[PDB]
Amino acid sequence: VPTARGMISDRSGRPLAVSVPVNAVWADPKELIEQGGISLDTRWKALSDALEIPLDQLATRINANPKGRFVYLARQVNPAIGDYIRKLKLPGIHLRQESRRYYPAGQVMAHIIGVTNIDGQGIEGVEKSFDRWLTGAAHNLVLSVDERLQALVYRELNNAVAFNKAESGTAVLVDVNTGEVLAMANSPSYNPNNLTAMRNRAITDIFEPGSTVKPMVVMTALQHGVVKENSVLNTLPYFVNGHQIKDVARYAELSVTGILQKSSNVGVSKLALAMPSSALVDTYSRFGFGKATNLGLVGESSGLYPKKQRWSDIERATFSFGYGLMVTPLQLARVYATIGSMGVYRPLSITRVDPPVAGERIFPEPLVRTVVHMMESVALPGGGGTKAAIKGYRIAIKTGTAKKVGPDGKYMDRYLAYTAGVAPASNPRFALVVVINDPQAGKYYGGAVSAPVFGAIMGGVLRTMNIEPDA
Ligand SMILES: *C(=O)[C@@H](NC(=O)[C@@H](C(=O)O)c1ccccc1)[C@@H]1N[C@@H](C(=O)O)C(C)(C)S1
Repeated sequence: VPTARGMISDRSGRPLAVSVPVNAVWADPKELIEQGGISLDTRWKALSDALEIPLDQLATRINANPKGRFVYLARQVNPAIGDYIRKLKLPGIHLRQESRRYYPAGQVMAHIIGVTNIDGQGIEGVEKSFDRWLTGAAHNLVLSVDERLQALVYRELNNAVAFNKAESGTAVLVDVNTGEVLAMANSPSYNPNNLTAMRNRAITDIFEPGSTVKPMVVMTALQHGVVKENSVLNTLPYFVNGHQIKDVARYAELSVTGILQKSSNVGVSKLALAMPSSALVDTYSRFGFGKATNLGLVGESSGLYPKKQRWSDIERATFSFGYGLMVTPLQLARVYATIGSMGVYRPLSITRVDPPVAGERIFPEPLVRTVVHMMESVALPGGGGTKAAIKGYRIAIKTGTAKKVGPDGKYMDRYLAYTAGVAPASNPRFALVVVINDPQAGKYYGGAVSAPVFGAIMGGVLRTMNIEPDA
């Protein structure tokens, strides 16, 4: 007896979850199979044709849960069809009027909203997370998400995940000033409306962040007076505990700007090791690695973050290019939302907030702005994320290509294609993260696979949200 629930809408009042009164068709599979099941009787073919579901499909549906007391055949059917199925007098076949939890945004919001079980209780996402609030007593819900921006985000992600024959992808878009989650999409998705991964990868996948950490390494080293903006480091291959740190793009020297521009592993390893192990552990913590995101969603992880007090020199180095910790995509979005605010760590929410929103200062504004300005180099010529460049706007991004660690702690030649960043870089409004998990179609670098998807998404965002261009 599934009854009407409160309405879930986006930040502007666009419906995403609506309770609609319908006549639905269900089978009592136990009662159906005892009463002779799907026999040679011609009324069964009359049902199939009327439901537009061939017999094989219909037999499968009922044989799945043989002693079950409920399986949907149609969530929705017009009186005409519903009256004709009733008049067939098929034992185990039932019409009943109910409320259909209908999702007008479909597979696009699926992971955020979730679905309900047969009885009508939320079992995933917001639908579960706010189930009591919604059920009646019964309350409408106004999410922080924007349907136009979720549509743009998901469409660019889904496409790119298909083109690159990737295991999955996730894109998170965060308001720099409010901490609101404007978009949160995953590919692959599912259709929550039909009879037919369902976990929100953005809060459940925990990944090694890889080279996306490097903007925080540069920040720490500046504060610790280890280097100055215009400093130049020897970036030649060298040894750390008998392991070789070498760069992909071979460069003899590199400025601090150059280290983020070229993505220098040697560069950031030398910055880490000119400081105590605790420094990068404090800054990543300050930026919210190893900390709950607190959105109340089911399976929401805080990842794995080191609390060891005695690091090896190779561990310190690998931590400077994002190995030794596991973070959710949402956790990474908040890092870039904090970079974007120029060092103001704000809490996340999936519900519309009344601005302003208080934040905690973790780095001094001009320190962060200098490093944001350095990050403009990555999408400018000479940089590794030029493919993310947006016409008429300045952007502060960092690419990443993380080696994927296996069940047994050992690294595979399978990759997480990363692009994270902030825009416009004059006055950031939007933090965006894009991770493609295990691209298998040829190119695998973040700069080659995720950079372009970042560009496409951030472009539409800036234009949808009517943001004054930047150069
Ligand atoms: C950060 O992600 C860096 N990548 C690596 O450390 C490196 C590795 O983990 O062994 C690597 C992975 C894949 C191919 C080559 C090397 C640096 N930044 C990356 C990026 O921004 O795309 C690279 C690949 C340029 S190196």
